[PDB]
Parts: sequence; C-alpha cells; structure tokens
Amino acid sequence: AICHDGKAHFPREGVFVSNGTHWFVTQRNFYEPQIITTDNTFVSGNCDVVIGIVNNTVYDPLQPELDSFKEE
Amino acid sequence: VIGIVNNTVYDPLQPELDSFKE
Amino acid sequence: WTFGAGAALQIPFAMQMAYRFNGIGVTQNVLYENQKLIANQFNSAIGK
Ligand SMILES: *[C@@H]1O[C@H](CO[C@@H]2O[C@@H](C)[C@@H](O)[C@@H](O)[C@@H]2O)[C@@H](O[C@@H]2O[C@H](CO)[C@@H](O[C@@H]3O[C@H](CO[C@H]4O[C@H](CO)[C@@H](O)[C@H](O)[C@@H]4O)[C@@H](O)[C@H](O[C@H]4O[C@H](CO)[C@@H](O)[C@H](O)[C@@H]4O)[C@@H]3O)[C@H](O)[C@H]2NC(C)=O)[C@H](O)[C@H]1NC(C)=O
Ligand SMILES: *[C@@H]1O[C@H](CO[C@@H]2O[C@@H](C)[C@@H](O)[C@@H](O)[C@@H]2O)[C@@H](O[C@@H]2O[C@H](CO)[C@@H](O[C@@H]3O[C@H](CO)[C@@H](O)[C@H](O[C@H]4O[C@H](CO)[C@@H](O)[C@H](O)[C@@H]4O)[C@@H]3O)[C@H](O)[C@H]2NC(C)=O)[C@H](O)[C@H]1NC(C)=O
Ligand SMILES: *[C@@H]1O[C@H](CO)[C@@H](O[C@@H]2O[C@H](CO)[C@@H](O[C@@H]3O[C@H](CO)[C@@H](O)[C@H](O)[C@@H]3O)[C@H](O)[C@H]2NC(C)=O)[C@H](O)[C@H]1NC(C)=O
Ligand SMILES: *[C@@H]1O[C@H](CO)[C@@H](O[C@@H]2O[C@H](CO)[C@@H](O)[C@H](O)[C@H]2NC(C)=O)[C@H](O)[C@H]1NC(C)=O
Repeated sequence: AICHDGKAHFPREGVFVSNGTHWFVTQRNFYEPQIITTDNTFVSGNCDVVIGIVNNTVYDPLQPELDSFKEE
Repeated sequence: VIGIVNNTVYDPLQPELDSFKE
Repeated sequence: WTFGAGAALQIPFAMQMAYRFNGIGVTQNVLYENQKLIANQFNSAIGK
C-alpha cells in the first residue's frame, strides 16, 4: 500500500512498483508504469494496520484544475 | 494505433466549473 | 501462478494472497488489514 496523508492507498487494479527512486502503479502482466494518482488507487483505513506500507505522495488530478479555477 | 478515428471527448468536469465562472 | 504460465516471477506472499482475494471477489484491503488473522487461521488449519 501507500501512505499519503495518514490514509492507506491501494491500487484499484495493478501493483505498486519502484525502480529505485520513485514509485509507480502498473498492470501485473505487463510493465507500463503510471503516476500514482487518486484514480489509480482507492483509500481504506489508516497507516497503522498494513504491514510493509511505504510513504509516497499520491498525486491529485483535480488539484491543478482547482489551482487554475482559483487563478482565473 | 491503426484505425484510430477523430472525435471530441466530452469532459464532465469542465462545464461544472465553467458554469460556475459566469 | 506465474510459474505455471511461464518463467517464475517472484512476488511477496502477502501480495499473492491479495491477488487471490481479488480473484474470489474480495477487496485486497481486507487481507492487508487482517493478515495476522488470516495467517493464524491458515496455520491452525494446517495443524488440524
Ligand atoms: C485526424 O485528423 C488528422 C488531420 O488533422 C489532424 O488531426 C485533427 C484531429 C486535428 O488535430 C488537426 O489539427 C490535425 O492536423 C488526420 O491525420 C493528419 O494528416 C494530416 C496531413 O494530411 C496532418 O496535418 C499536418 O499538418 C501540418 C501543418 O499543416 C500544413 O502542412 C501540411 C504538410 O503536409 C500541409 O499538408 C497542410 O495543408 C498545411 O499546409 C503538417 O506539418 C503535417 O505534415 C506532416 O506531418 C503529419 C503528421 O501527422 C503527417 O500526417 C503528414 O502527412 C506530413 O507528413 C500534416 O500535414 C496531421 O498532422 C495528421 N494528424 C494525425 C493525428 O495523424 C487523421 O487521420 C485523423 N484521424 C486520426 C488521427 O485518427
Ligand atoms: C524512476 O522513475 C522516476 C520517475 O520518472 C520516471 O522515469 C523517467 C526515466 C521517465 O520515464 C518518466 O516518464 C518516469 O515517470 C525518475 O525520477 C523522475 O524522472 C526524471 C528522472 O528519471 C527526473 O525528472 C525529470 O523527468 C522528466 C520525465 O521523465 C525528464 O524528461 C527530465 O529530464 C530532464 O532532461 C531532459 C533532457 O535534457 C529534458 O528534456 C527534461 O525536460 C528534463 O529537464 C527529468 O529527468 C526526476 O528524477 C524525477 N522527475 C519527475 C518524477 O518528474 C527516476 O529517475 C527513475 N529512477 C532512476 C534510478 O532513474
Ligand atoms: C511514514 O510517515 C509517518 C509519519 O511521518 C511515519 O510515522 C513516524 O512516527 C512519528 C509519528 O508522527 C513521527 O515522529 C516520531 O515521533 C515519535 C514519538 O514522539 C518519536 O519517537 C520518533 O523519533 C519520531 O520523531 C515520525 O516522524 C514519523 N515518520 C518516520 C518514522 O519516518 C512512518 O514511520 C513513515 N513510514 C515509512 C515507511 O516511511
Ligand atoms: C480497413 O479497410 C479499408 C478499405 O476497405 C482500408 O482503407 C483503404 O481503402 C482503399 C479503398 O480504395 C483500399 O484500396 C485499401 O486497400 C484500404 N487500405 C487497407 C490497408 O486495407 C483501411 O486501411 C482499413 N482501415 C481500418 C481498419 O481502420
């Protein structure tokens, strides 16, 4: 899983992988990395239960749209 | 891709905020 | 199950069980939250 803001994130379909420096979510049967966003993952519980969870920021696709909405 | 075709893809979020603009 | 379809691809057993749970139609968060209970139940069943 992934720890983002005290909330555990799990891949909707796929698996979390890391090349050594950054994290991605990719389909299990073919390596094509994708940025970990709220669309790739679903939230469940908090960070204190899962064994082996790792912190990493989870990108929010709606955040840039909100920023532009605020700007103009 | 082979056979891809040109078509507009409606974005539901855009009108929701665009109407708020006015 | 990867070794039965081709080259054996390693994967942590917890993640494999999560895949299996997804297979039977149960969200993987269930396993990732109850891992201790599932492991204890499996060990007890093997002992039985
Ligand atoms: C979807 O439409 C495509 C035609 O229109 C393009 O796609 C739509 C959706 C819009 O985004 C539009 O802005 C696009 O242009 C169609 O394939 C397309 O094939 C045409 C060529 O017939 C490509 O147009 C490119 O135009 C630029 C600039 O235009 C001037 O120069 C060209 C030079 O050929 C002249 O022919 C024009 O009359 C203008 O004077 C060119 O620089 C470019 O030349 C080369 O690069 C393209 C790159 O694709 C090649 O296809 C060309 O053959 C040349 O080698 C083009 O002429 C257009 O880029 C291209 N778009 C795509 C996505 O391939 C496509 O079949 C439609 N359906 C799909 C993609 O499923
Ligand atoms: C593990 O993966 C991360 C994330 O990036 C991923 O790998 C890249 C190689 C590429 O395929 C990405 O599409 C993919 O998501 C790597 O760290 C990030 O990516 C690169 C380094 O790989 C760095 O940031 C920038 O990433 C841009 C997109 O790849 C890249 O274009 C940038 O290159 C710079 O220079 C070129 C040439 O002059 C220029 O065109 C660019 O515009 C840019 O200035 C730059 O590398 C950071 O490391 C991370 N950036 C992010 C997430 O935005 C990571 O490198 C990789 N692990 C290892 C060991 O490499
Ligand atoms: C991922 O991030 C969380 C939160 O940052 C990590 O929890 C860690 O635990 C505490 C609680 O916030 C953070 O401070 C700690 O406080 C205790 C008690 O005062 C103190 O004894 C510790 O020395 C520490 O100061 C801690 O910063 C926080 N971050 C860590 C440990 O990196 C969680 O552990 C992180 N998990 C991973 C895999 O990175
Ligand atoms: C699908 O088939 C059409 C033709 O039926 C292809 O378009 C071309 O159309 C001309 C008609 O004069 C034919 O002579 C060509 O043979 C056709 N090209 C090919 C490769 O068949 C078209 O390429 C195909 N396009 C798809 C599936 O998107």
